Amino acid sequence: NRRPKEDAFTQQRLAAINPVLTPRTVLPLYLLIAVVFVIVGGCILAQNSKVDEVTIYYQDCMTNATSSWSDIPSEHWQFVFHKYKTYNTAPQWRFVDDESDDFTKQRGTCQIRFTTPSDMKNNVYLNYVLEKFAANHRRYVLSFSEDQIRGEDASYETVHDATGINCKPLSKNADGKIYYPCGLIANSMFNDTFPLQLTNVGDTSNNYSLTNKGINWESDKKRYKKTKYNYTQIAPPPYWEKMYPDGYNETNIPDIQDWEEFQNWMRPGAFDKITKLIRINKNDTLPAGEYQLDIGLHWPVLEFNGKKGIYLTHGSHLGGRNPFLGIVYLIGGCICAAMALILLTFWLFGGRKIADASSLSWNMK
Amino acid sequence: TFLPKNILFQFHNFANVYFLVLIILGAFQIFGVTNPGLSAVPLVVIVIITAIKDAIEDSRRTVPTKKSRISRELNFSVVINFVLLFILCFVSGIANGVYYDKKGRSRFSYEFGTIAGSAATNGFVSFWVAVILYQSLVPISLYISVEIIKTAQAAFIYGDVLLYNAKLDYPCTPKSWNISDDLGQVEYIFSDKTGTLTQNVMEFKKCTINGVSYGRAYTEALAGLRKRQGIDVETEGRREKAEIAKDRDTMIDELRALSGNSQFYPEEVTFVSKEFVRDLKGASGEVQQRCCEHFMLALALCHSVLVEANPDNPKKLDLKAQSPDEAALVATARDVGFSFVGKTKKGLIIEMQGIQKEFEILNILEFNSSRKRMSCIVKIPGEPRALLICKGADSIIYSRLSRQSNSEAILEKTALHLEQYATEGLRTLCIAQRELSWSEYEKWNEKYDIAAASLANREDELEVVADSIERELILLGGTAIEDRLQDGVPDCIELLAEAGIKLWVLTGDKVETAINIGFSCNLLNNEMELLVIKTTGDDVKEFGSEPSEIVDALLSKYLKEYFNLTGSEEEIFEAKKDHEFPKGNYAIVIDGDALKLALYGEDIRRKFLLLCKNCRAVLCCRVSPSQKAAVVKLVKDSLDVMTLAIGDGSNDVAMIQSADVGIGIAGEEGRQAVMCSDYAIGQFRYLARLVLVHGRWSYKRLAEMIPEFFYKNMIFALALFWYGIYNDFDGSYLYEYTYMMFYNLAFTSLPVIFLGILDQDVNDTISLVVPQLYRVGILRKEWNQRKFLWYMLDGLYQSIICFFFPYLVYHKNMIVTSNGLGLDHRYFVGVYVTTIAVISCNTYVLLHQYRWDWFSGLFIALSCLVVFAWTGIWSSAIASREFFKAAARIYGAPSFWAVFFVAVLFCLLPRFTYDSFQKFFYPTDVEIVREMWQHGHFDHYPPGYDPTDPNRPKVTK
Ligand SMILES: *[C@@H]1O[C@H](CO)[C@@H](O[C@@H]2O[C@H](CO)[C@@H](O[C@H]3O[C@H](CO)[C@@H](O)[C@H](O)[C@@H]3O)[C@H](O)[C@H]2NC(C)=O)[C@H](O)[C@H]1NC(C)=O
Ligand SMILES: *[C@@H]1O[C@H](CO)[C@@H](O[C@@H]2O[C@H](CO)[C@@H](O)[C@H](O)[C@H]2NC(C)=O)[C@H](O)[C@H]1NC(C)=O
Ligand SMILES: *[C@@H]1O[C@H](CO)[C@@H](O[C@@H]2O[C@H](CO)[C@@H](O)[C@H](O)[C@H]2NC(C)=O)[C@H](O)[C@H]1NC(C)=O
Ligand SMILES: *[C@@H]1O[C@H](CO)[C@@H](O)[C@H](O)[C@H]1NC(C)=O
Ligand SMILES: *[C@@H]1O[C@H](CO)[C@@H](O)[C@H](O)[C@H]1NC(C)=O
Ligand SMILES: [Mg+2]
Repeated sequence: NRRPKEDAFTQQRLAAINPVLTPRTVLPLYLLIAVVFVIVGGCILAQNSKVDEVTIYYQDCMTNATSSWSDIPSEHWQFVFHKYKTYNTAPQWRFVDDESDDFTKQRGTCQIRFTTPSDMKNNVYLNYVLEKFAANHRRYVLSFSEDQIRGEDASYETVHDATGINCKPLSKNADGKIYYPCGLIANSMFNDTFPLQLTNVGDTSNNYSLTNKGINWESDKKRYKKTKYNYTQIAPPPYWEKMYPDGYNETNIPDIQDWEEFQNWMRPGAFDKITKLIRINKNDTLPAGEYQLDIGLHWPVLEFNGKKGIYLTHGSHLGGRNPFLGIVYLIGGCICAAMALILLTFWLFGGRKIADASSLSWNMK
Repeated sequence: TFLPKNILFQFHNFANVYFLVLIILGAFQIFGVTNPGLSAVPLVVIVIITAIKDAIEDSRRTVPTKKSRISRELNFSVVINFVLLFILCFVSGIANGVYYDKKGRSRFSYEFGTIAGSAATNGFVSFWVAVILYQSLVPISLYISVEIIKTAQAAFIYGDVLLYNAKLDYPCTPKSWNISDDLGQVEYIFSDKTGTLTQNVMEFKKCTINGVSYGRAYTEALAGLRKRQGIDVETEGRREKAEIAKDRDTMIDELRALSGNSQFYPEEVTFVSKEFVRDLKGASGEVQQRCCEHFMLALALCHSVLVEANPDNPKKLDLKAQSPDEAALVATARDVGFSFVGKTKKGLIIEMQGIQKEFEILNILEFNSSRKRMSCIVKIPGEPRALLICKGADSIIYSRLSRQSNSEAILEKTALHLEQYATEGLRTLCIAQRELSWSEYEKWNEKYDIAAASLANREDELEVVADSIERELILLGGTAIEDRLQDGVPDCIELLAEAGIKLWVLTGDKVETAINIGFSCNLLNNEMELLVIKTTGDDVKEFGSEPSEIVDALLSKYLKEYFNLTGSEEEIFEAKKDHEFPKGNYAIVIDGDALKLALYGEDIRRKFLLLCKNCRAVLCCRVSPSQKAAVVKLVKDSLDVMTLAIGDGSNDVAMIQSADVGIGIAGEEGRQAVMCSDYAIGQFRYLARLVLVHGRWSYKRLAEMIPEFFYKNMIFALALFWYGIYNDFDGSYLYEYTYMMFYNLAFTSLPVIFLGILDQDVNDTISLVVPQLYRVGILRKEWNQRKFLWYMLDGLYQSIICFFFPYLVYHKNMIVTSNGLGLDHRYFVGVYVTTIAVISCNTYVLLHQYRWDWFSGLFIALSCLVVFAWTGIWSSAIASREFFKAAARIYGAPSFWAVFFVAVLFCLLPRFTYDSFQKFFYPTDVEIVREMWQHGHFDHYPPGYDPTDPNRPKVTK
């Protein structure tokens, strides 16, 4: 015959619940979410207030800093210490020009002294901070070569005529050599030289030491590899021609696997503010005191009104200091509570009967 | 026959050519920002799916096309969607040009870019890169999703078991798998009577033999007359049917006691005259006995039925006739004890009272639609004579009488019996004999032979000989056959009238018997006015002189008196907008000539349509197929409304094809009304279960499913637009390409498809118990364009949230990790945004589902988990270039989960708060019914409960 198969699925009689939301059921959920979100928001905000930070913008060093120590203008630094809400103690800086270098646009050394009145746990991060550097534009972000990154000796056609991800504008030099790190991304790397330690001004016997081994995810060493090129087929990018004035000979080819500032740079920041770890310390607390940082100015930003700076923190579990998560958890819990109160008011004032057939749209009229 | 036609029919849309342009722009005119080899996966997969599904469609069609109203609204929705996408791309291009205008930036230094004079050129390139950027804002899976949903709904309509009629072995086979939702907005039903509402098997009920009217029965037209008068038809009928059942039992007992019949079967006996079964023996004597036996002999001989052995038992016969009334007559004459068996070379064989006897049929003047009669000359051996027996209409016979050989004493009482039968609602016949002596028969036979020897349209000479010979007749009496309603037709009609559906019954029967059968069917009930447009003499002589103006006057009066408006174009335009069930309980009754003269002229058509806009019930009497098609098209074309037309036969096929939904009533033989239809049900009863349950379901399912889609994709798409603000609308992607393809392929598709397939606001039992829930589908509240606009506004707001919450967690110092390492690549903010958007969309779909069944819940959970698992699986593979460990670095950050949970809360709080405010202080009828269901008001009804089944137990209230 043709009798349709009696089956809980084909007859649309699946096992199910039919949730009708009566105030006795919804209002408890509103109150529950309000309570838990207010608690979590207060916890996040309280745990976040304990986060102290130091931000210093040193892009104005080559012109504002002098040869003798001087206070940093109030526009360039931001201190946030939670034990001392009223601690200005402005930092100082001093410029040490370098007439030997013929790159008059950015050269010398900026020396910054800052006074931290409290410690910095034991895991201290020193990032740099670029502002108004557009690293998210269509052609820029696609301008590298995942064949060179992975270490292949890709020829000019694999490097130039590959698909969407290809270093087109900086594929080749005049002499006929492929740029080893090719593309606008690897070529425009950040160039300031950061110190391997924070000089202690008071007691110069205990210097706070920093490192550059551990500033990038370890897993990234599975994607970057030591090249297999031959030092005769490759030449530095057009902007690395002060670091390699003679080109790549048998020793100076940069191993990009153990070079984590490169690996941090090859991850183009999504937005206009860029914050990349450059120094770390995982062992010692940073005791209160007056410390000195010597940065070697190499990277020009005043051409496009950009900014460069240092950002020193211990951080948190939610990252740096950002009151957004706690603020928004509090607002969410309080909006849930307010709406529960409004619904309960309108219910205890003008609440209809629940299962009243007399209210149906046809039984009414 | 598959590849060319299918690929062309697929690319004949706008979304498909748009995506093909995108493929060609990514591959042939590649600017440098695309993964082309894989960006062609959505197009090719949807093309292959549509090709397979349409191959199955054409295969089902092999072993005209209609489109629902939802489809045209869907076209308008897609147009508005494209308008939004164009506005987005326009703003992207304009802002990128205004940006490239600036003369000092990071690019002149580090990007090796120059000032391309007349920055409009880079603006143009940016417009055409944003056209490809905002892919997901093109609704491309929308049409294949709607097709999958409609096919699944039609498969459910097919495989439903409460629609399969076991007697016919015929489930409700759909012939159009894309109008399920049109089934849910039916506002008018046009139904032929004779074959649809009444089982087209005529049963012999009464007969007036020699002025003695034998027969007792309770007909539905008699019950309707009693109901309209006011007598308690329930008790009246209970008493009458009990009495007649006892009488039938005793009648069969007396019949068995009379004589031994070999071809007697009590199950198909329908003559219920105890008076006849008692008078056949001795009650009136010998003359009435002879009259009855002659009536039976003539009834069992004058026919054209061909008999064959019953497949169950070869001794039983099947009585295969062409017309049902002749079959009924021969069957009742056999069951009374005058059986007819076999058909030899000369005449036929009658078993009378148990003995065989043969006859000699000479000339069968067969039945013709223009002759309205069937005559036959048999040879009676004994010195054989001729017997010319003719069966026809009452007026047909009364026109051909003899000037002397009429009793005029039996004639008056037989005419009274015939009029009483016509009033009680039966089809009457008339039977007349002629005895021909040997000499006169020889003369007439030679004349008939020499007349039939004339070829070249022998029909004319044949009819003139018939006129000359059949002018003198001796009538014996009349018969009466009955057409019973189908099981559950009154219940189905009251259900469809409670639902708010206006019902039209197109009859071929007289006006008064049609009104009686309507009162019996509950089409008309008491406390319901009957606006009659009969063109009888009483109204003719009072209104006018000629028809076609009496009907106009009557329409004007029945308008101006029982409402306050007149027939006008502005009133038509006004009533076009309202769909409310009418109040006042009025009904129309109209004759064939009145319907013709109301369809003739334009102003009269306008008046008739405005009068039938109200008046939930309309009866039309003695109509033609052309008139059926005309009334259906008048109600549909003007007064744009959704119409169903249910029928059988070969005129209701023209009635069916000219209607939004066409339902064919399947007979034991596949018919034209079944074939050239949209659905095909066994009995009219099933129409209730279909139209309500599935209709409504489908309609709601699609309604709520379509804006859902138009919202879900929007979220994702618009997030890219927002990242445009922070990358200067330059065209870099915030999402990975696998994200951008799978958000529509796998991440958010099954939730909305299962919402459209499996959702149920209330189960079928409540759907059939509270039929008024249909009224919303009649009023077109569940699917407007305002609903789609509100869903798109909600999608815009939720996209704002899903982007700017991760952005705001970054914006302060771009450090969101616990170990100070970097997550600032834009693919990682894209993972943030994508996870928030997917979970928000799926929880939105879940909150807007009415019934949380385990299939839908499992697949919503699986869509969310598959987002997480795809991130985890694509990262852990080195083939993801800049996306290497997005999983292990993002899903391990408490910042991620903090933003995730609070952003899902902020996306779902406005809509859930509004839904709560609604369900509390302005609840709809389905919410009130779901509360009454939770409190347990519908616990006594069994799970599968059809209130239109006679073999069902009644409930408390
Ligand atoms: C550190 O990175 C700096 C950022 O790119 C880089 O600056 C670039 O230096 C090159 C030369 O080394 C300049 O190239 C052009 O300089 C002038 C001006 O056009 C021309 O006369 C030269 O022939 C050459 O074409 C780049 O203009 C300059 N980039 C910017 C944005 O100013 C430093 O060189 C790097 N220094 C070290 C020590 O690594
Ligand atoms: C801490 O750092 C300071 C950085 O200057 C070191 O001081 C220098 O020590 C070298 C010895 O090789 C001298 O030649 C320099 O003149 C010193 N510079 C200054 C500014 O004093 C100091 O040695 C470090 N502390 C320890 C314990 O090594
Ligand atoms: C923290 O202590 C660890 C372990 O003592 C230091 O890691 C070693 O550093 C030395 C140089 O100082 C290297 O030669 C070793 O290869 C490192 N080993 C490992 C396993 O990392 C780390 O340098 C110390 N950090 C600071 C800021 O001094
Ligand atoms: C530091 O820069 C500000 C801003 O240009 C300027 O007003 C001020 O004089 C500068 N100070 C020195 C010492 O150059
Ligand atoms: C390799 O190149 C570097 C470039 O700075 C140079 O200092 C070094 O002496 C070179 N080595 C040899 C062996 O030439
Ligand atoms: Mg019919």
